[PDB]
Amino acid sequence: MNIFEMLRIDEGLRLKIYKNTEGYYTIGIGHLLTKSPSLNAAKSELDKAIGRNTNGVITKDEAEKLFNQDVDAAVRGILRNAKLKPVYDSLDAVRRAALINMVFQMGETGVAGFTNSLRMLQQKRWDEAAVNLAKSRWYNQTPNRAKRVITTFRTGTWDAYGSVTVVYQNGLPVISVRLPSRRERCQFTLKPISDSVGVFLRQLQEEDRGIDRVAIYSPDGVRVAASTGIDLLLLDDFKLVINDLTYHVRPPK
Repeated sequence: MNIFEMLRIDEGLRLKIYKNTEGYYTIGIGHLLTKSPSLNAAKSELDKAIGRNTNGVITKDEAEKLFNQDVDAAVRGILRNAKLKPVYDSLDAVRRAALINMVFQMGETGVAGFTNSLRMLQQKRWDEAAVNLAKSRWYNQTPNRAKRVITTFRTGTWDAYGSVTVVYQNGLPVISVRLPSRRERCQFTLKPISDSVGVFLRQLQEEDRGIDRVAIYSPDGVRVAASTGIDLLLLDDFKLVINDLTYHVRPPK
């Protein structure tokens, strides 16, 4: 796990302008366009960002370029800020990623305003920082996101950011999945010649009653039909969305 994978889990991929949970126009991998309720303002910002007339639609490659630019802008925002830089410098790699995640989401200025939480992080008062961060407007607005980021600060581990992997055993694909109701993964063995996407998704839901939504998408963000054979699915990478989280899956061969 690293900052790039972490943010992709949090943000997913959308190639057309959409409204985020706060009602604001967004595209790509969490690229906020504007807080104004004007779709034409969103498109104008997008066209500047991409360098062409997009009409509200971009390619995966354009989304990824924008994402890399936004991660770089977040890190630069930290390093140039007198309140964020010494906190960042003091933190281990995992907690640094949590701070970058915050800055990516809410901007340099918003995060620099968390004076007390920043002091607590600087002083390695992790439980206190976690308690204090949860009292914020940020947490109130996007609590599932903020819980994951707070867990990362509290523990200095990737406990909130799991992974989905595929390994062949006895000639069959075994898919290990982070489910929302348990910390340790569960493994699913599938029959490629007869099981479908929909079969797999139904097994996930049978396993964890805390799953409210599950779906599979192509690497370009296009929904994969339930009838699709697992053999066909495993010919390429895919995304497995479980509740609010988007996991990238890389099958071997």
